[PDB]
This record gives sequence, structure tokens and C-alpha cells, in this order.
Amino acid sequence: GGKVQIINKKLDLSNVQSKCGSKDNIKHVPGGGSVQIVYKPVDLSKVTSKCGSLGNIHHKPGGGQVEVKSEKLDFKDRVQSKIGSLDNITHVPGGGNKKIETHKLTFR
Amino acid sequence: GGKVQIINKKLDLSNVQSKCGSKDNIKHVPGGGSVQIVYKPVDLSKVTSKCGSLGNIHHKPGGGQVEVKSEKLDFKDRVQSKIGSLDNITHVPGGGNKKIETHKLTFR
Amino acid sequence: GGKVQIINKKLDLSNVQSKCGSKDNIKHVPGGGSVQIVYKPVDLSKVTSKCGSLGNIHHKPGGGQVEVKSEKLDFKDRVQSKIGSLDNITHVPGGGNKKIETHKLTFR
Amino acid sequence: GGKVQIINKKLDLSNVQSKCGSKDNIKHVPGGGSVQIVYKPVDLSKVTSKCGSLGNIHHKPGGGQVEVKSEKLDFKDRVQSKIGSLDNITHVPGGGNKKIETHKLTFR
Amino acid sequence: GGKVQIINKKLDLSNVQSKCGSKDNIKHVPGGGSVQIVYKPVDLSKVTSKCGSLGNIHHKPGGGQVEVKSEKLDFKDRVQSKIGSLDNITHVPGGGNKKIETHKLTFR
Amino acid sequence: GGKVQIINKKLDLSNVQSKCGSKDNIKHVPGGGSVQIVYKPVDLSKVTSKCGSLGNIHHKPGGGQVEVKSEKLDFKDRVQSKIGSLDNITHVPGGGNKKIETHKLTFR
Amino acid sequence: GGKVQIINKKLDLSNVQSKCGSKDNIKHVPGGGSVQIVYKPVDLSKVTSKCGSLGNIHHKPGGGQVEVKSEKLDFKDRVQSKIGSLDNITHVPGGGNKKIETHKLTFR
Amino acid sequence: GGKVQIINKKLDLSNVQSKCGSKDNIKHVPGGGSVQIVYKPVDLSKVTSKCGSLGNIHHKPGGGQVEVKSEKLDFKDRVQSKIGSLDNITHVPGGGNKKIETHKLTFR
Amino acid sequence: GGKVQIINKKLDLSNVQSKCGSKDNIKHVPGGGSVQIVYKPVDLSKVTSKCGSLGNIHHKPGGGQVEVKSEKLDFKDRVQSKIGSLDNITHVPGGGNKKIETHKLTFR
Amino acid sequence: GGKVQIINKKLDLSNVQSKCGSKDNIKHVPGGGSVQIVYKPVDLSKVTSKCGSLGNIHHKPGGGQVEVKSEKLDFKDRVQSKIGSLDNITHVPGGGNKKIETHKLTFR
Repeated sequence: GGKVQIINKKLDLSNVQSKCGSKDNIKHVPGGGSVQIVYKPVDLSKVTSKCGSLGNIHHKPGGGQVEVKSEKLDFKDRVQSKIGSLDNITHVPGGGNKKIETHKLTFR
Repeated sequence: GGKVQIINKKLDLSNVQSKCGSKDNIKHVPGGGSVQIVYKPVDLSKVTSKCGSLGNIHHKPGGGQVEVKSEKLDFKDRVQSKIGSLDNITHVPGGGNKKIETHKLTFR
Repeated sequence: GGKVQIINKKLDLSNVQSKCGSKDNIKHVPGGGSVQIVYKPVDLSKVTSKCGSLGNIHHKPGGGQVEVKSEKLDFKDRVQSKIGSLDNITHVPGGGNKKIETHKLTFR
Repeated sequence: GGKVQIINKKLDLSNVQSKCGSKDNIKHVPGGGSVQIVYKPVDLSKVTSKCGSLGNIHHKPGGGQVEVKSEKLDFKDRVQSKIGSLDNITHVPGGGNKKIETHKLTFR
Repeated sequence: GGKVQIINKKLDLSNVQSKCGSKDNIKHVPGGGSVQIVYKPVDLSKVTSKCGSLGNIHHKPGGGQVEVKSEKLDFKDRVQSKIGSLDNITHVPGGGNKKIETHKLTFR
Repeated sequence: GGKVQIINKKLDLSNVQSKCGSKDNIKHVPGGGSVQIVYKPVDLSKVTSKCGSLGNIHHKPGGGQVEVKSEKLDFKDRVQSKIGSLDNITHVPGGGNKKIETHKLTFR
Repeated sequence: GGKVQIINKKLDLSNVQSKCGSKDNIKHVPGGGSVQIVYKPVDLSKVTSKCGSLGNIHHKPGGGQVEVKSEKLDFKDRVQSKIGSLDNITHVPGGGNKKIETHKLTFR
Repeated sequence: GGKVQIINKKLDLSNVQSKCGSKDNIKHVPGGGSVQIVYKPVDLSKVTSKCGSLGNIHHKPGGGQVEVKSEKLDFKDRVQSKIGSLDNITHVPGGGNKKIETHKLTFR
Repeated sequence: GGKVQIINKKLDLSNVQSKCGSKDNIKHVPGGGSVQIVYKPVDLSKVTSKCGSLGNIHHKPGGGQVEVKSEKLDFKDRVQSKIGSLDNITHVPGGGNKKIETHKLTFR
Repeated sequence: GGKVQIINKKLDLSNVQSKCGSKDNIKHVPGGGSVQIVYKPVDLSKVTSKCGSLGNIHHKPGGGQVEVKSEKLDFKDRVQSKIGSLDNITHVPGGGNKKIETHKLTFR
């Protein structure tokens, strides 16, 4: 075995920040008849800030090392959004509108 | 076996911050008849800030090490959102609207 | 076996913060007839701040180590949101609206 | 085994930031009859900032190392969004509109 | 085994930033009858800033190393968005419009 | 004398708003040595919203009316802001700065 | 005297707004040695919105009316901002600066 | 005296707005030694919106009317901003600057 | 006296707006030694929008009317901005600059 | 006296806007030693939009009318901006500059 000698003297580190905000946001979605949302995100992201930092230190003298990092993601989801029929709908998500009319007359 | 000698003298570290805010937010979703939300996120994310920091220290002299990091994610979810029929709906999520009418007349 | 000698002298560390706020929030979701929410998030996230810090120290001289880190996630959820029929609905989630009418007349 | 000697003296590091904001956002999506959203993003992204930082230190003298980094993503999702019929819809998501009319008259 | 000797003296590093904003955003998508969105992005991107930083240090004297980095992505998703029929729709997402009319009269 | 006959029938008025915000605001004014603020605004402004409203009704039949509206503003203020001398000042109102020095050496 | 007959029937008025914001604002004014602010605005402005509204109604039959609207503003203010001398000042209102120095050496 | 007959029937007025924002704003004014601001605006402006509105109604039959609208503004302000001397000043309001120096050496 | 007969029937007025923004703004004015600002605007401007609106109605039968509209503005302001001497100034309001130096050496 | 008969039937007016923005703006004015600004604008401008609108209605039968509209503006302002001497100034308002030097050496 050998030596792994780290020496740190007179270090002044400051102001390290990792910031994540409003990721995968769904806003302002009006529906006159219906809103169907299937919300299945998968998040393995990384937001990292490293200042004056070392990683892992592994002193492993020897022959025959096996190091395996593995990530497997399999997707067979089945999503079905179904609506039969829509009629006679007035939807006013805007502002300051006036005199909006939807008329249906059926004579059999 | 060998030596792993870390020496730290006169270190001044400060201001390390990890901040996460409002991730995966669903806001302002009106529905005139119905709102169907299936909310199944999977979150393995990392928000990290490292300042003047070491990782793991493993002094393991020897032959035949097996190190395995594994992550497996399998998805076979079945989601079904169904609505039969929608009619005669007035939806006003906006502001300051006036005289909005939906009329249906059926004569059999 | 060898030596793992850590020496720390005259260290001044300060201001380490990890902050998480309002993650996976569902706000302002009105429904005129119905609101169906299935809320099943899975959260394995990490928000970490490390300042002047070491990890694990393992002094294990020897041959034949097996180190396995494993995470498995399997999803076969079955979600069914169903509504038969919707009619004659007035939904006003907005502000300051006036004279909003929904009329249905059926003559058999 | 050999030597891995890192010496750091008189280091002044500062102002390291990783920032992620509003990724994968869906905003302002009105639908007169219906809104069907299937939201399944997969996120393995990285936002990283590194200042004066080393990686992993592996002192492993020996013959026969096997290092495998593997990531596998398989997608067989089945998504079906279906609507049968839409008629007699007035949708006004704009502002300051007036005298908007939709009329249907059927005489059998 | 040999020597890997890194010496750092009198280093002043500052102002390292990685910033990602509003990626994969869907905004302002109105639909008079229907909006069908299937949102399945796959993100393995990297936004990185490196200042005065080393990578991994691997001191591994020996014959027979096998280092394999592999990423495999297979896509067999099946997406079907279907609508049967649309008629008698007025959609005004613009502002300041007036006297917009859609009339259908059927006499059998 | 005559008649002043006002008749109002079937009136529907709504949504009248007068809003004033953050007028004459002084923000973020740092001074390394001194801050001298003399704050003497004179405000006779009007923010008015009138909907379906009459003014004054004066039925005054006769000869010789004198109606005088008068506003007089006279300003003879005397403002004196005085500082004798400033030296040897370091002012850092900014963020994330480092190694800022102000040195004065006098040898008589 | 005569008649002043106002008749209003079937009136629908709405959405009248007068808005004033952040007028006469002083922001972000740093001074390394001194900040001298004399703040004497005079405001007689009007922000008005009138919808379906009458003014004053004056029924004054007669000869010899005198109507005088007068506004007089006289300004003889005396403002004196004085500083004697400034020296040896470092001012850093910016962000992320480093190694900023101001040196004065006097040898008599 | 005569007649002033106003008749209003079936009036629909809406969306009247008067908006004033950020008038006479002073922003981002750094001074290395000094900032002297004398802030004396005079504001008699008007922001008006009129929809379906009458003015004043004056029924004044007679001979000899005198109507005088007068506005007088007289300005004899005396403003004196004085500084005696400035020397040895470093001002860095910009961002991300480095190694900025101001040196004065006097040898009598 | 005669008749002034105004008749309004079936009027639909909308969308009247008067907007004023950021008038007389002073931004981004750095000074290395000094900033002297004398800010005395005089504002009698008008921003007006008129839709379907009448003015004043004056029924004044008679001989000898005197109508005088008068506005008088007299300016005898005395403004004196004075600085005696400036020397040895470094001003860096720009971004990303480096190695900027100002040196004065006097040997009497 | 006679008749002034205005009749308005079936009027539809809309979309009247008066907009003023960023008038008389002073931006990005750096000074290495000094910035002297005397800011005295006089504003009597008009921004007007008129749609379907009448002016004043004056029914004044008679002989001897005197109508006087008068505006008088007199300017005798006295502005004096004075600086005695400037020397040894480095001003870098640009971005990304390097190695900028100003040197003065006096040997008496």
C-alpha cells in the first residue's frame, strides 16, 4: 500500500449555491367542459455546485476489482384519457368580455 | 496497508446553500364540468452544494473487490380517465365578464 | 493495517443551509361539477449542503469485499377515474362577473 | 503502491452557483370543450458548477480492473387520448371581446 | 506504482455559474374545442462550468483494464390522439374583437 | 324656479376601482459615510373613477352669482445640507465582493 | 326657469378603473462617501376614468354670473447642498468584484 | 329659460381604464464620492379616459357672464450644489471586475 | 331660451384606455467622483381617450359673455452646480474588466 | 334661442387608446470624474384619441361675446455648470477590457 496525502492550508472558500425553482410546473389550464391531466414525471436530475472539494478517496491496492454503476429505467405505462361527447359549452377564461352566447335548438 | 493523511489548517469556509422551491406545482386549473388529475411523479433528483468537503475514505488493500451501485425503475401503471358526456355548461374563470349565456332547447 | 490520520486546526465554518419549499403543491383547482384527484407522488430526492465535512472512513484491509447499493422501484398501480354524464352546470371561479346563465329545456 | 500527494495553500475561491428555473413548464392552455394532458417527462439532466475541485481519487494498483458505467432507458408506453364528438362551443380566452355567438338549429 | 503530485499555491478563483432557464416550455396554446397534449421529453443534457478544476485521478498500474461507458435508449412508444368530429365552434383567443358569429342550420 | 328631474330605471353598474400604489417611494439608498434626505413632497393629486354618476345639482335661479374656486401654493423653503470633509471610506453595497481595501498613510 | 330632464333606462356599465403606480420613485442610489437628496415634488396631477357619467348640473337663470377658477403656484425655494472635500474612497456597489484597492500616502 | 333634455336608453358601456406608471423615476445612480440630487418636479398632467360621458350642464340664461379659468406658475428657485475637491477614489459599480487600483503618493 | 335635446339609444361602447409609462426617467448614471442632478421638470401634458362622449353643455342665452382661459408660466430659476477639482479617480461601471490602474506620484 | 338636437342610435364604438411611453428619458450616462445634469423640461403636449365624440356644446345667442384662449411661457433661467480641473482619471464603462492604465508623475 502507498500514501494519499492531502494538505490544505490557508483556504478561504465562500458563496456556494445550488438553486432549483418551479421545475415541471403546470399553470393556468382552464377547460370549459373537462380537464384531464395525467402527471407522471420521472426526475433523476442533478443540480450541483462544488467549490474546493474532493471526491471519494479509495486506497485499494489489489488485482481483480469490479466496479459497476448501473441505472435501468423501463416504461410500459398505459394511459387512456377518453371523453364521449361534448356540446353546448360556453367557456370565457378571458377578462372583460361581454354578450357571449351559445344556443342549441333541436326539433325532432 | 498504507497511509491516508489529510491535514487541514487555517480554513475559513462560509455561505453554502442548497435551495429547492415549488417543483412539480399544478396551479390555476379550473374545469367547467370536471377536473380529473392523476398525480404520480417519481423524484430521485439531487440538489447539492459542496464546499471544502471530501467524500468517503476507504482504505481497503486487497484483491477481489466487487462494488455495485444499481438503480432500477420499472413502470407498468395503468391510468384510465373517462367521462361519458358533457352538455349545457357555462364556465367563466375570467374576471369582469358579463352577459354570458348557454341555452339548450330539445323538442321531441 | 495502515493509518488514516485526519488533522484539523483553526477551522472556522459557518452559514450552511439546506432549504426545500412548496414542492409538489396543487393549488386553485375548482371544478364546476366534480374534482377527482389521485395524489401518489414518490419522493427519494436529496437536498444537501456540505461544508468542511468528510464522508465515511472505512479502514478494512482484506481481499474479497462485496459492497452493493441497490434501489428498485416497481410500479403497477391501476387508477380509474370515471364520471358518467354532466349537464346543466354554471361554474364561475372568476371574480366580478355578472349575468351568467345556463338554461336547459327538454320537451318530450 | 505509489503516492498521490495533493497540496493546496493560500486558495481563495468564491461565487459558485448552479441555477435551474422553470424547466418543462406548461402555461396558459385553455380548451373550450376539453383539455387532455399526459405529462410524462424523464429528466436525467445535470446542471453543475465546479471551482477548484478534484474528482474521485482511486489508488488501485493491480491488473484486471473492470469498470462499467451503464444507463439503459426503454420506452414502450401506450398513450391514447380520445374524444368522440364536439359541437356548439364558444371559447373566448381573449380579453375585451364582445357580441360572440355560436348558434345550432336542427329541424328533423 | 508511481507518483501523482498536484501542487496548488496562491489560487484565486471566482464567478463560476451554470444557469438553465425555461427549457421545453409550452405556453399559450388555446383550443376552441379541444387541446390534446402528450408531453414525454427525455432529457440527458448537461450544463457545466468548470474553473480551475481537475477530473478523476486514477492511479491504477496494471495490465488488463476494461473501462466501458455505455448509454442505450430504446423508444417504442405508441401514441394515439383521436377526435371523431367537430362542428359549430367559435374560438376568439384574440383581444378586442366584436360581432363574431358561427351559425349552423340543418333542416331534414 | 324650474324643474331638474332625473329618472333612473333598470341600471346595473359594477366594477369601479381607483388604485394608487407606491407613489413617491425612495428605496435602496446606501451611503458609505452619510445619507442626508430632506423629504418634503406636496401632493394634491386625484385618482378618480366615476361610473353612472352625476355631479352637484344646484338649482339657483337668480342674478349676481359669484363662484370662485382658488388654490394658491407659495414656496420659500430654505434647505441646506452640508458636510465638511470625508476621507478613508470603504463602501461595499454590492454582493459577493472580496479583497476591497482603502489605505491612508500620512507622515508629517 | 326652465327644465333639465335626464332620463336613464336599461344602462349596464362596468369595468371602470383608474390606476397609478410607482410615480416619482428614486431607487438604487449608492454613494461612496455621501448621498444628499432634497425631495420636494409638487403633484397636482389627475388620473380619471369616467363611464356613463354627467358633470355638475347648474340651473341658474340670471344675468351677472362671475365664475372664476384660479390656481397659482409660486416657487422661491433656496436649496444648497455643499460638501467640502472627499478623498480616499473605495465604492463597490457592483457584484462579484475582487482585489479593488485605493491607496493614499502623504510624506511631508 | 329653455330645456336641456338628455335621454339614454339601452346603453352598455365597459372597459374604461386610465393607467399611469413609473413617471419621473430616477434609478441606478451610483457615485464614487458623492451623489447630490435636488428633486423638485411640478406635475399638473392629466391621464383621462371618457366613455359615454357628458361634461357639465349649465343652464344659465342671462347677459353678462364672466367665466375665467386661470393657472399661473412662477419659478424663482435658487439651487446650488457645490463640492470643493475630490481625489483618490475607486468606484466599481460594474460586475465581475478584478484588480482595480487607485494610488496617490505625495512627497513634500 | 331654446332646447338642447340629446337622445342616445342602443349604444355599446367598450375598450377605452389612456396609458402613460416611464416618462422623464433617469437611469444608469454612474459618476466616478460625483453625480449632481437638479431635477425640476414641469408637466402640464394630457393623455386622453374619448369614446362616445360629449363635452360641456352650456345653455346661456344672453349678450356680453366673457370667457377667458389663461395659462402663464414664468421661469427665473438659478441653478449652479460647481466642483472645484478632481484627481486620481478610477471608475469602472463596465462589466468583466481587469487590471485597471490610476497612479499619481508628486515629488516636491 | 334655437335648438341643438343630437340623436345617436345603434352606435357600437370600441378600441380607443392613447399611449405615451419613455418620453424625455436619460439613460446610460457614465462620467469618469463627474456627471452634472440640470433637468428642467416643460411639457404641455397632448396625446389624444377621439372616437364618435362631440366637443363642447354652447348655445349662447347674443351679441358681444369675447372668448380668449391664451398661453404665455417666459424663460429667463440661469444655469451654470462649472468644474475647475480634472486630472489622472481612468474611466472604463465598456465591458471585457484589460490592462488599462493612467500614470502621472510630477517631479519639482
